[PDB]
Amino acid sequence: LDLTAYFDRINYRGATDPTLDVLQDLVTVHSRTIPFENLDPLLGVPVDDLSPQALADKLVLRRRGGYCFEHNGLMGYVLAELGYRVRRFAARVVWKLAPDAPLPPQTHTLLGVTFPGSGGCYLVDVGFGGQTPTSPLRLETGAVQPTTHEPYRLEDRVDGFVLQAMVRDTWQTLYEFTTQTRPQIDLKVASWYASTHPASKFVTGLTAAVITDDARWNLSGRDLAVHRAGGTEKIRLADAAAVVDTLSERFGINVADIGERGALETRIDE
Repeated sequence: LDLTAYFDRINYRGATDPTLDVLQDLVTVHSRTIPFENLDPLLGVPVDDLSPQALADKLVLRRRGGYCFEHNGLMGYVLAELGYRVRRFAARVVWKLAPDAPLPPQTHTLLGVTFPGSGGCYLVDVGFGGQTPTSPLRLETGAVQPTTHEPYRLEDRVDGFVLQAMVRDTWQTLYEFTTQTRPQIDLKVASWYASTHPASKFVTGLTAAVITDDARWNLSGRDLAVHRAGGTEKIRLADAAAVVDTLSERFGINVADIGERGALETRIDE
């Protein structure tokens, strides 16, 4: 909608040319300021409008976060408005196995971005949550790829690729995808399932995350976590008031946009 407002939300000061380094800087500052959160789907408020207006009004004006379709929706509109070429991809999240588990639904979405003189297409994903990649990744298999955090890698699979992160001296598989361009309608169908089906983790529990220079912050219900170089510091928070303070104070979420903060704790206790 209005870049000025998106730039002053995430406080972006830099070039606006469709270059690689602008792509890297936008990703870092985006990740840093707009959290992952599923507070809408949790409280019975689906996500099925993925238009620039809708996504700008929530993540920018209202100072809220959002999940993958909202994040990578908003990033996608921003990169297109700047002169990047944006193709939206669908993905199935297989992180943490099991193989005994059925195939996940395609309820993740990321971006494949090109720009002038680009060396090809770059993967961009600011919507995977705490472990989302923090640097654009050249879309090539095998090659180990440095990021501002851990290094990432893509590997071939039958008709697709898989995205891997180096977490604790283990390559860990995050999700699997194809580079088939997905139209808005199909992302709407997926997000509708993600934010309304009663077995979806985004309807059944609280997940938040935000990323900093030296850490990845994750909240899963009342259990906070910060992944740093020296490992992970965990804490189980006391009451509903502790979790609501954590979202406001440490994830930066405008919880007042969800009604009286004293009226939201009640929902969380459940």
